[PDB]
Amino acid sequence: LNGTLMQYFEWYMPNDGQHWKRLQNDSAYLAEHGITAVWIPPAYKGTSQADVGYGAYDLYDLGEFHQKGTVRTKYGTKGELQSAIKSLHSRDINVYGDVVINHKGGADATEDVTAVEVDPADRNRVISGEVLIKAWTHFHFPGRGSTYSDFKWHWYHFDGTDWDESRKLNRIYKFQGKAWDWEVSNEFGNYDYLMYADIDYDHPDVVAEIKRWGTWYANELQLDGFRLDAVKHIKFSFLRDWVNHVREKTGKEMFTVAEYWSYDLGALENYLNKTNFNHSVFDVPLHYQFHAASTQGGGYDMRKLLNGTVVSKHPLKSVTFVDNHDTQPGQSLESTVQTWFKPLAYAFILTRESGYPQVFYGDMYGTKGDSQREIPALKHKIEPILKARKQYAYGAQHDYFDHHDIVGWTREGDSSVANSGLAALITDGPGGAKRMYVGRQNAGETWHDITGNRSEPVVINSEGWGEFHVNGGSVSIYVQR
Ligand SMILES: [Ca+2]
Ligand SMILES: [Ca+2]
Ligand SMILES: [Ca+2]
Ligand code: NA
Repeated sequence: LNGTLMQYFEWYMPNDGQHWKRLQNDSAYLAEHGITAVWIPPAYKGTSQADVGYGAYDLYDLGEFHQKGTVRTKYGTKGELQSAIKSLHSRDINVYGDVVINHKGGADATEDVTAVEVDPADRNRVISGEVLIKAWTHFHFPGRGSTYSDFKWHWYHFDGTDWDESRKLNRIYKFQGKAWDWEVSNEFGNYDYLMYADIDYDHPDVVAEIKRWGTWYANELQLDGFRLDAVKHIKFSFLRDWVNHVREKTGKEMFTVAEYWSYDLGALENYLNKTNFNHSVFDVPLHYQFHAASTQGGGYDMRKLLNGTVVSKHPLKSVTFVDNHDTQPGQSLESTVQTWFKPLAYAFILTRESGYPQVFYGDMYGTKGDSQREIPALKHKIEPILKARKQYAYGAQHDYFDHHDIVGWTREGDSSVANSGLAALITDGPGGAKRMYVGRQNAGETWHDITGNRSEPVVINSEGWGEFHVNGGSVSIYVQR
């Protein structure tokens, strides 16, 4: 059975505390369409109730304690989340929790700290003498106390910050005696620092504490895996060790995928090598190819889709996706795949043999931002493709990328899955036909377009070939009638 992941959130969902209840109500629907795992947004207390979750204030407050002016997180309470997870597990759906450990935001109080300013363009370069600043670095968790963990954070557990409260100044400050971690992205010289208070992974106590929390988090929510946030800003060797640690302590597989945001395949391959391939990464390069194809009105050379992607070289270490919360309208990395091309992009990630595909909540149900270009609900267009993956995308694959517009691939089917096998065609330009091999064992079968875009069926000839058609700027996926 093919595995399919779903990112279960988008950036602009309402702050109504009903999200965990929604996820629970959706478990039957997800199982029906072949979703086998869900990645949920950060479940711990952020800087305020409305925090999407990346501010990460208290990793041990899963919407359980009265802190930051609220008990629940934006998504609901700990009990509601546990109930949703139980519902998903009852239907054999795995749950991956988001892990935000690059920084900590929303400190309870400031501390006087001696620091120096560094060059934003080259953080290895100090551009000032020592200065006494007031930094938001004291975390004592007034509403939780010592429940679950007595660890308290201070300035010396961090490498730096971007704000001096005493002068109300936004500059990148590195604390006295600290050094940016390595290895991390070399963008801007050293990209250890991103935002809020940056965790110092050179600190022994911090290393031990984040590992301990990881195990606690997995056990408390009975997680099956993780999605790692902003890894290009976190010491690579630490991430490698953290993943191994949690797997060792829980004794579970703990599938893990990391968000290393880079357009460059080279940087992604370096990260994989440095973490000894013990976890996967999102295929960011492929997302940008989809965006480019969708915005070039047919001028994109579709043959490029087979090269320069993580999945092309590391088929078992890539999580493929079309859009996500970073790329949706209104966000800093906005690069949304245009609606007309979106079904074609989904066919590419859902019916091909390599990669672990991920469906976006925003693409299924629409995004709720305030722009005039929000993503509309496309679940009606994606559901047929999810069915194709669940029931038909099995067996040997054959690729036909011999044209700048019309490209396709087939899956011969596998005898262990009744009536499996398919032929997919997509085109970013004018429609047409392509003769493709689907396996001599399918000779004589009548296949039809499960998307409903084409009404005429195709009969497989004696030598296992079929002449398949596709409409302009569209997708057709043929399966046995
Ligand atoms: Ca450090
Ligand atoms: Ca960092
Ligand atoms: Ca083209
Ligand atoms: Na650091």
